[PDB]
Amino acid sequence: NITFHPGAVTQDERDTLLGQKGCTVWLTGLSASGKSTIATALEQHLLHKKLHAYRLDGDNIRFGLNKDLGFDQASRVENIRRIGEVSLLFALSSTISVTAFISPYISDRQLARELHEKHSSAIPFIEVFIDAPLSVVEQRDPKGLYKKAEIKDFTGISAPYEAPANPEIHIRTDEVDVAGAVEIITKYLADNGLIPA
Amino acid sequence: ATNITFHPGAVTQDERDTLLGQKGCTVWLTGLSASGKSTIATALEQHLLHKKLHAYRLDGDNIRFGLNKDLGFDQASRVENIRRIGEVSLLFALSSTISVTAFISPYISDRQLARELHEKHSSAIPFIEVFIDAPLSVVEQRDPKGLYKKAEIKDFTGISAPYEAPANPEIHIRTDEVDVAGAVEIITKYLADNGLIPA
Ligand SMILES: Nc1ncnc2c1ncn2[C@@H]1O[C@H](COP(=O)(O)OP(=O)(O)O)[C@@H](O)[C@H]1O
Ligand SMILES: Nc1ncnc2c1ncn2[C@@H]1O[C@H](COP(=O)(O)OP(=O)(O)O)[C@@H](O)[C@H]1O
Repeated sequence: NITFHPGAVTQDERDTLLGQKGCTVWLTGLSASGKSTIATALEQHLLHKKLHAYRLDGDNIRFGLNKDLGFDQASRVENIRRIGEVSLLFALSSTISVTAFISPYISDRQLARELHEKHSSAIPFIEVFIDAPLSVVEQRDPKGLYKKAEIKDFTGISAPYEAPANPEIHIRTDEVDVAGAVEIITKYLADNGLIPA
Repeated sequence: ATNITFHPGAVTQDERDTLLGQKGCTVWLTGLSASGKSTIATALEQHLLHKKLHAYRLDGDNIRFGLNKDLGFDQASRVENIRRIGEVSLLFALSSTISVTAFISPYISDRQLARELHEKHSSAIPFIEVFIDAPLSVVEQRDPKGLYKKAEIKDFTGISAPYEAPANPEIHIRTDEVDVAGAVEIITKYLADNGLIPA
Protein backbone atom coordinates (compact mmCIF):
# COMPACT_ATOMS: atom_id res chain seq x y z
CA ASN A 1 0.00 0.00 0.00
CA ILE A 2 2.67 2.45 -1.16
CA THR A 3 1.54 5.34 -3.36
CA PHE A 4 3.42 8.36 -4.73
CA HIS A 5 3.40 10.64 -7.78
CA PRO A 6 6.59 11.38 -9.72
CA GLY A 7 8.75 14.14 -8.39
CA ALA A 8 8.67 15.86 -5.06
CA VAL A 9 5.70 16.44 -2.82
CA THR A 10 4.32 19.93 -3.29
CA GLN A 11 4.08 22.34 -0.36
CA ASP A 12 0.28 22.19 -0.30
CA GLU A 13 0.39 18.39 -0.36
CA ARG A 14 2.80 18.28 2.59
CA ASP A 15 0.88 20.87 4.60
CA THR A 16 -2.39 19.03 4.03
CA LEU A 17 -1.04 15.59 4.93
CA LEU A 18 0.65 16.83 8.11
CA GLY A 19 -2.30 19.07 9.15
CA GLN A 20 0.06 21.98 9.71
CA LYS A 21 1.71 24.89 7.91
CA GLY A 22 5.37 25.82 8.41
CA CYS A 23 6.65 29.27 9.33
CA THR A 24 9.53 31.01 11.10
CA VAL A 25 8.95 32.76 14.42
CA TRP A 26 11.99 35.07 14.61
CA LEU A 27 12.72 36.36 18.12
CA THR A 28 15.01 39.39 18.47
CA GLY A 29 15.96 41.41 21.53
CA LEU A 30 18.63 42.30 24.04
CA SER A 31 20.45 39.75 26.12
CA ALA A 32 18.33 38.74 29.16
CA SER A 33 15.19 40.13 27.46
CA GLY A 34 13.69 36.59 27.51
CA LYS A 35 14.10 35.10 24.05
CA SER A 36 15.29 31.71 25.30
CA THR A 37 12.82 31.50 28.19
CA ILE A 38 9.95 32.26 25.81
CA ALA A 39 11.18 29.99 22.99
CA THR A 40 11.46 26.83 25.09
CA ALA A 41 8.08 27.48 26.69
CA LEU A 42 6.41 28.20 23.33
CA GLU A 43 7.98 25.06 21.80
CA GLN A 44 6.56 22.90 24.58
CA HIS A 45 3.15 24.53 24.23
CA LEU A 46 3.00 23.81 20.49
CA LEU A 47 4.22 20.24 21.00
CA HIS A 48 1.33 19.75 23.51
CA LYS A 49 -0.95 20.84 20.67
CA LYS A 50 0.57 17.97 18.62
CA LEU A 51 2.41 20.47 16.40
CA HIS A 52 5.91 20.08 15.04
CA ALA A 53 7.86 23.03 16.43
CA TYR A 54 11.65 23.32 16.72
CA ARG A 55 13.87 25.84 18.51
CA LEU A 56 17.11 27.12 16.90
CA ASP A 57 19.47 28.89 19.34
CA GLY A 58 23.12 29.06 20.28
CA ASP A 59 23.06 25.67 21.96
CA ASN A 60 22.34 23.67 18.76
CA ILE A 61 23.84 26.04 16.09
CA ARG A 62 27.01 27.70 17.42
CA PHE A 63 29.22 24.63 18.01
CA GLY A 64 27.74 22.49 15.25
CA LEU A 65 26.72 23.98 11.91
CA ASN A 66 28.40 27.35 12.55
CA LYS A 67 31.38 26.18 14.56
CA ASP A 68 33.69 27.60 11.86
CA LEU A 69 32.46 31.16 12.48
CA GLY A 70 34.21 33.74 14.64
CA PHE A 71 33.12 37.10 15.99
CA ASP A 72 34.34 39.44 13.28
CA GLN A 73 31.75 41.43 11.37
CA ALA A 74 31.73 39.03 8.41
CA SER A 75 31.28 35.98 10.68
CA ARG A 76 28.32 37.60 12.46
CA VAL A 77 26.57 38.28 9.13
CA GLU A 78 27.18 34.72 7.92
CA ASN A 79 25.91 33.31 11.21
CA ILE A 80 22.51 34.97 10.73
CA ARG A 81 22.46 34.13 7.01
CA ARG A 82 22.84 30.40 7.71
CA ILE A 83 20.28 30.48 10.56
CA GLY A 84 17.86 32.11 8.11
CA GLU A 85 18.35 29.31 5.55
CA VAL A 86 18.01 26.59 8.22
CA SER A 87 14.87 28.18 9.63
CA LEU A 88 13.40 28.26 6.10
CA LEU A 89 14.16 24.55 5.67
CA PHE A 90 12.30 23.80 8.92
CA ALA A 91 9.34 25.90 7.70
CA LEU A 92 9.36 24.01 4.36
CA SER A 93 9.05 20.78 6.35
CA SER A 94 5.76 22.02 7.91
CA THR A 95 7.46 22.87 11.20
CA ILE A 96 7.07 26.04 13.26
CA SER A 97 10.67 27.22 13.49
CA VAL A 98 11.54 29.39 16.51
CA THR A 99 14.86 31.26 16.41
CA ALA A 100 16.17 32.87 19.58
CA PHE A 101 19.18 34.99 18.64
CA ILE A 102 19.80 38.62 19.63
CA SER A 103 20.10 39.33 15.88
CA PRO A 104 20.83 43.03 16.47
CA TYR A 105 21.13 44.32 12.89
CA ILE A 106 18.13 45.31 10.78
CA SER A 107 19.90 44.21 7.60
CA ASP A 108 20.62 40.68 8.83
CA ARG A 109 17.03 40.15 9.98
CA GLN A 110 15.79 41.61 6.69
CA LEU A 111 17.78 39.12 4.64
CA ALA A 112 16.41 36.22 6.71
CA ARG A 113 12.90 37.59 6.08
CA GLU A 114 13.46 37.90 2.32
CA LEU A 115 14.50 34.23 2.05
CA HIS A 116 11.02 33.43 3.34
CA GLU A 117 9.00 36.13 1.61
CA LYS A 118 10.74 35.65 -1.75
CA HIS A 119 10.62 31.85 -1.63
CA SER A 120 8.92 30.34 -4.70
CA SER A 121 5.89 29.85 -2.50
CA ALA A 122 6.10 32.59 0.16
CA ILE A 123 6.68 31.39 3.74
CA PRO A 124 5.45 33.46 6.70
CA PHE A 125 8.23 35.25 8.58
CA ILE A 126 6.93 36.48 11.94
CA GLU A 127 9.33 38.87 13.60
CA VAL A 128 8.81 39.05 17.37
CA PHE A 129 10.39 41.98 19.24
CA ILE A 130 11.17 40.70 22.73
CA ASP A 131 11.42 44.22 24.20
CA ALA A 132 12.74 44.82 27.72
CA PRO A 133 14.34 48.07 28.95
CA LEU A 134 18.09 48.22 29.50
CA SER A 135 17.40 48.85 33.17
CA VAL A 136 15.35 45.64 33.32
CA VAL A 137 17.87 43.40 31.54
CA GLU A 138 20.74 44.82 33.59
CA GLN A 139 18.77 44.07 36.77
CA ARG A 140 18.05 40.55 35.51
CA ASP A 141 21.52 39.81 34.07
CA PRO A 142 21.17 36.05 34.72
CA LYS A 143 24.72 35.30 33.42
CA GLY A 144 26.58 38.38 34.63
CA LEU A 145 27.03 39.52 31.03
CA TYR A 146 25.97 43.12 31.65
CA LYS A 147 28.17 43.47 34.76
CA LYS A 148 31.19 42.74 32.57
CA ALA A 149 31.36 46.14 30.89
CA GLU A 150 35.97 42.92 30.50
CA ILE A 151 33.63 41.96 27.63
CA LYS A 152 33.81 44.01 24.42
CA ASP A 153 31.32 45.00 21.71
CA PHE A 154 28.37 43.90 23.81
CA THR A 155 24.92 44.50 22.30
CA GLY A 156 23.17 47.37 24.05
CA ILE A 157 26.23 48.41 26.10
CA SER A 158 29.25 48.69 23.78
CA ALA A 159 27.59 47.61 20.48
CA PRO A 160 24.31 48.71 18.87
CA TYR A 161 20.94 47.02 18.98
CA GLU A 162 18.75 47.99 16.00
CA ALA A 163 15.16 47.71 17.18
CA PRO A 164 12.55 46.58 14.63
CA ALA A 165 10.41 49.46 13.56
CA ASN A 166 7.03 47.66 13.38
CA PRO A 167 7.34 43.88 13.78
CA GLU A 168 4.56 41.35 13.43
CA ILE A 169 4.57 40.86 17.22
CA HIS A 170 5.90 43.26 19.90
CA ILE A 171 6.09 41.87 23.46
CA ARG A 172 7.24 43.93 26.48
CA THR A 173 8.53 41.26 28.85
CA ASP A 174 8.51 43.63 31.82
CA GLU A 175 4.71 43.79 31.60
CA VAL A 176 3.80 40.26 30.39
CA ASP A 177 4.89 37.02 32.03
CA VAL A 178 6.25 33.98 30.17
CA ALA A 179 2.88 32.25 29.80
CA GLY A 180 1.37 35.49 28.53
CA ALA A 181 4.13 35.84 25.93
CA VAL A 182 3.45 32.25 24.76
CA GLU A 183 -0.28 33.06 24.67
CA ILE A 184 0.34 36.16 22.52
CA ILE A 185 2.49 34.33 19.97
CA THR A 186 0.20 31.30 19.76
CA LYS A 187 -2.91 33.44 19.30
CA TYR A 188 -1.18 35.25 16.42
CA LEU A 189 -0.39 31.92 14.78
CA ALA A 190 -3.98 30.70 15.21
CA ASP A 191 -5.57 33.92 13.97
CA ASN A 192 -3.41 33.79 10.81
CA GLY A 193 -4.17 30.15 9.88
CA LEU A 194 -0.73 28.79 10.76
CA ILE A 195 -1.89 26.30 13.45
CA PRO A 196 -5.26 24.50 13.82
CA ALA A 197 -7.96 25.77 16.15
CA ALA B 1 -9.29 31.41 29.17
CA THR B 2 -5.97 29.89 28.19
CA ASN B 3 -4.65 26.35 28.10
CA ILE B 4 -0.84 26.52 28.39
CA THR B 5 1.57 24.24 30.27
CA PHE B 6 5.33 23.81 30.13
CA HIS B 7 8.21 22.99 32.42
CA PRO B 8 11.30 25.20 32.85
CA GLY B 9 14.07 24.64 30.36
CA ALA B 10 13.87 22.89 27.01
CA VAL B 11 11.69 19.92 26.14
CA THR B 12 13.67 16.73 26.54
CA GLN B 13 14.14 14.41 23.58
CA ASP B 14 11.91 11.68 24.99
CA GLU B 15 9.18 14.23 25.78
CA ARG B 16 9.23 15.56 22.21
CA ASP B 17 9.22 12.11 20.57
CA THR B 18 6.36 10.98 22.82
CA LEU B 19 4.23 14.08 22.23
CA LEU B 20 4.72 13.78 18.47
CA GLY B 21 4.35 9.98 18.32
CA GLN B 22 7.53 9.70 16.28
CA LYS B 23 11.30 9.28 16.72
CA GLY B 24 13.75 11.28 14.62
CA CYS B 25 16.57 9.79 12.58
CA THR B 26 18.72 10.34 9.52
CA VAL B 27 18.35 8.10 6.49
CA TRP B 28 21.62 8.82 4.64
CA LEU B 29 21.48 7.73 0.98
CA THR B 30 24.80 7.29 -0.79
CA GLY B 31 25.52 6.13 -4.31
CA LEU B 32 26.68 6.96 -7.79
CA SER B 33 25.13 9.69 -9.86
CA ALA B 34 21.91 8.34 -11.44
CA SER B 35 21.80 5.38 -8.98
CA GLY B 36 18.30 6.47 -7.82
CA LYS B 37 18.82 8.45 -4.58
CA SER B 38 16.62 11.42 -5.48
CA THR B 39 13.96 9.21 -7.08
CA ILE B 40 13.79 7.03 -3.97
CA ALA B 41 14.04 9.98 -1.56
CA THR B 42 11.04 11.83 -3.03
CA ALA B 43 8.94 8.65 -3.14
CA LEU B 44 9.91 7.69 0.40
CA GLU B 45 9.15 11.17 1.74
CA GLN B 46 5.70 11.05 0.13
CA HIS B 47 5.07 7.55 1.55
CA LEU B 48 5.99 8.58 5.10
CA LEU B 49 3.89 11.75 4.83
CA HIS B 50 0.95 9.55 3.86
CA LYS B 51 1.54 7.80 7.20
CA LYS B 52 1.15 11.22 8.93
CA LEU B 53 4.89 11.23 9.74
CA HIS B 54 7.18 14.23 9.44
CA ALA B 55 9.84 13.42 6.85
CA TYR B 56 12.04 15.88 4.99
CA ARG B 57 14.38 15.47 2.05
CA LEU B 58 17.76 17.22 1.99
CA ASP B 59 19.38 17.34 -1.45
CA GLY B 60 20.97 19.72 -3.92
CA ASP B 61 17.68 21.46 -4.71
CA ASN B 62 17.20 22.94 -1.24
CA ILE B 63 20.85 23.00 0.05
CA ARG B 64 23.23 23.86 -2.79
CA PHE B 65 22.01 27.36 -3.67
CA GLY B 66 20.85 28.29 -0.15
CA LEU B 67 22.73 27.35 3.01
CA ASN B 68 25.76 26.13 1.03
CA LYS B 69 25.75 28.68 -1.79
CA ASP B 70 29.13 29.96 -0.55
CA LEU B 71 30.81 26.64 -1.31
CA GLY B 72 32.67 25.84 -4.52
CA PHE B 73 33.87 22.55 -5.97
CA ASP B 74 37.38 22.29 -4.50
CA GLN B 75 38.05 19.41 -2.15
CA ALA B 76 37.81 21.65 0.93
CA SER B 77 34.42 22.99 -0.21
CA ARG B 78 33.28 19.43 -0.86
CA VAL B 79 34.23 18.31 2.66
CA GLU B 80 32.48 21.33 4.17
CA ASN B 81 29.39 20.66 2.04
CA ILE B 82 28.90 17.20 3.59
CA ARG B 83 29.86 18.46 7.07
CA ARG B 84 27.07 21.03 7.10
CA ILE B 85 24.58 18.54 5.66
CA GLY B 86 25.46 16.17 8.50
CA GLU B 87 24.71 18.91 11.03
CA VAL B 88 21.40 19.96 9.40
CA SER B 89 20.18 16.37 9.13
CA LEU B 90 20.94 15.97 12.86
CA LEU B 91 18.85 19.07 13.65
CA PHE B 92 15.93 17.56 11.71
CA ALA B 93 16.30 14.23 13.53
CA LEU B 94 16.39 16.12 16.85
CA SER B 95 13.05 17.67 15.81
CA SER B 96 11.44 14.15 15.61
CA THR B 97 11.58 14.19 11.79
CA ILE B 98 12.78 11.45 9.46
CA SER B 99 15.57 13.30 7.66
CA VAL B 100 16.44 11.82 4.25
CA THR B 101 19.67 12.96 2.60
CA ALA B 102 20.34 12.27 -1.09
CA PHE B 103 23.95 13.30 -1.80
CA ILE B 104 26.53 11.24 -3.66
CA SER B 105 28.71 11.66 -0.54
CA PRO B 106 31.48 9.61 -2.16
CA TYR B 107 34.09 9.60 0.65
CA ILE B 108 33.91 7.19 3.60
CA SER B 109 35.44 9.72 6.01
CA ASP B 110 32.77 12.35 5.27
CA ARG B 111 29.90 9.91 5.78
CA GLN B 112 31.62 8.71 8.97
CA LEU B 113 31.86 12.23 10.32
CA ALA B 114 28.16 12.75 9.68
CA ARG B 115 27.46 9.40 11.37
CA GLU B 116 29.42 10.29 14.51
CA LEU B 117 27.51 13.55 14.87
CA HIS B 118 24.47 11.33 15.42
CA GLU B 119 25.90 8.35 17.30
CA LYS B 120 28.01 10.47 19.70
CA HIS B 121 25.21 13.00 20.32
CA SER B 122 24.34 13.42 24.02
CA SER B 123 21.23 11.37 23.32
CA ALA B 124 22.24 9.04 20.46
CA ILE B 125 20.37 9.53 17.17
CA PRO B 126 20.02 6.61 14.71
CA PHE B 127 22.03 7.07 11.52
CA ILE B 128 20.74 4.76 8.80
CA GLU B 129 23.21 4.54 5.91
CA VAL B 130 21.56 3.24 2.73
CA PHE B 131 23.83 2.15 -0.13
CA ILE B 132 21.87 2.93 -3.30
CA ASP B 133 23.93 0.51 -5.39
CA ALA B 134 23.77 0.45 -9.17
CA PRO B 135 26.49 -0.76 -11.57
CA LEU B 136 28.45 1.76 -13.62
CA SER B 137 26.87 0.16 -16.69
CA VAL B 138 23.34 0.87 -15.46
CA VAL B 139 23.89 4.49 -14.41
CA GLU B 140 25.63 5.24 -17.71
CA GLN B 141 22.56 3.82 -19.42
CA ARG B 142 20.34 6.02 -17.27
CA ASP B 143 22.39 9.27 -17.34
CA PRO B 144 19.19 11.37 -17.07
CA LYS B 145 21.18 14.62 -17.19
CA GLY B 146 23.96 13.62 -19.58
CA LEU B 147 26.55 13.88 -16.81
CA TYR B 148 28.31 10.58 -17.62
CA LYS B 149 28.38 11.42 -21.36
CA LYS B 150 30.30 14.58 -20.55
CA ALA B 151 33.77 12.98 -20.70
CA GLU B 152 33.98 17.93 -20.30
CA ILE B 153 33.14 17.62 -16.59
CA LYS B 154 36.11 17.14 -14.29
CA ASP B 155 36.67 15.06 -11.15
CA PHE B 156 33.38 13.23 -11.68
CA THR B 157 32.57 10.46 -9.18
CA GLY B 158 32.80 7.00 -10.74
CA ILE B 159 34.52 8.19 -13.95
CA SER B 160 37.37 10.55 -13.06
CA ALA B 161 37.09 10.64 -9.24
CA PRO B 162 36.54 7.88 -6.68
CA TYR B 163 33.37 6.58 -5.10
CA GLU B 164 34.19 4.88 -1.80
CA ALA B 165 31.45 2.27 -1.35
CA PRO B 166 30.11 1.50 2.14
CA ALA B 167 31.50 -1.71 3.53
CA ASN B 168 28.43 -2.96 5.37
CA PRO B 169 25.68 -0.31 5.60
CA GLU B 170 22.49 -0.59 7.60
CA ILE B 171 20.61 -0.98 4.29
CA HIS B 172 21.94 -2.04 0.87
CA ILE B 173 19.58 -1.63 -2.10
CA ARG B 174 20.44 -2.73 -5.64
CA THR B 175 18.21 -0.49 -7.77
CA ASP B 176 18.81 -2.60 -10.87
CA GLU B 177 17.02 -5.40 -9.00
CA VAL B 178 14.34 -3.54 -7.03
CA ASP B 179 11.89 -0.94 -8.26
CA VAL B 180 11.28 2.40 -6.55
CA ALA B 181 8.25 1.17 -4.58
CA GLY B 182 10.22 -1.86 -3.38
CA ALA B 183 13.09 0.39 -2.31
CA VAL B 184 10.63 2.50 -0.30
CA GLU B 185 9.15 -0.68 1.19
CA ILE B 186 12.55 -1.90 2.38
CA ILE B 187 13.52 1.37 4.07
CA THR B 188 10.08 1.86 5.62
CA LYS B 189 10.08 -1.71 6.91
CA TYR B 190 13.52 -1.14 8.45
CA LEU B 191 12.22 1.99 10.19
CA ALA B 192 9.25 0.10 11.64
CA ASP B 193 11.38 -2.93 12.58
CA ASN B 194 13.62 -0.61 14.62
CA GLY B 195 10.83 1.24 16.44
CA LEU B 196 11.35 4.63 14.76
CA ILE B 197 7.82 4.84 13.29
CA PRO B 198 4.61 3.14 14.48
CA ALA B 199 4.04 -0.28 12.96
N1 LIG C 1 7.97 37.71 30.72
C1 LIG C 1 9.22 37.18 30.70
N2 LIG C 1 9.66 36.49 29.62
C2 LIG C 1 10.89 35.94 29.57
N3 LIG C 1 11.78 36.04 30.57
C3 LIG C 1 11.48 36.68 31.72
C4 LIG C 1 10.15 37.31 31.85
N4 LIG C 1 10.12 37.88 33.07
C5 LIG C 1 11.31 37.65 33.67
N5 LIG C 1 12.13 36.94 32.87
C6 LIG C 1 13.51 36.50 33.20
O1 LIG C 1 14.49 37.16 32.37
C7 LIG C 1 15.54 36.26 32.03
C8 LIG C 1 15.66 36.12 30.51
O2 LIG C 1 16.74 35.24 30.21
P1 LIG C 1 16.86 34.53 28.78
O3 LIG C 1 15.57 33.85 28.41
O4 LIG C 1 18.13 33.73 28.77
O5 LIG C 1 16.96 35.84 27.82
P2 LIG C 1 17.66 35.86 26.37
O6 LIG C 1 17.53 34.50 25.71
O7 LIG C 1 16.86 36.93 25.65
O8 LIG C 1 19.11 36.30 26.62
C9 LIG C 1 15.19 34.91 32.64
O9 LIG C 1 15.87 34.80 33.89
C10 LIG C 1 13.71 35.01 32.92
O10 LIG C 1 13.36 34.18 34.03
N1 LIG D 1 14.82 0.89 -9.36
C1 LIG D 1 15.08 2.20 -9.46
N2 LIG D 1 15.28 3.01 -8.40
C2 LIG D 1 15.54 4.32 -8.58
N3 LIG D 1 15.63 4.91 -9.79
C3 LIG D 1 15.43 4.20 -10.93
C4 LIG D 1 15.15 2.78 -10.81
N4 LIG D 1 15.00 2.28 -12.04
C5 LIG D 1 15.18 3.30 -12.90
N5 LIG D 1 15.44 4.44 -12.24
C6 LIG D 1 15.69 5.71 -12.94
O1 LIG D 1 17.06 6.07 -12.73
C7 LIG D 1 17.15 7.49 -12.61
C8 LIG D 1 17.68 7.78 -11.21
O2 LIG D 1 17.85 9.19 -11.14
P1 LIG D 1 18.13 9.98 -9.78
O3 LIG D 1 17.11 9.55 -8.82
O4 LIG D 1 18.28 11.42 -10.15
O5 LIG D 1 19.57 9.39 -9.27
P2 LIG D 1 20.56 10.20 -8.29
O6 LIG D 1 19.70 10.99 -7.33
O7 LIG D 1 21.30 9.07 -7.59
O8 LIG D 1 21.45 11.01 -9.22
C9 LIG D 1 15.74 8.03 -12.79
O9 LIG D 1 15.50 8.29 -14.18
C10 LIG D 1 14.86 6.86 -12.40
O10 LIG D 1 13.57 6.92 -13.02
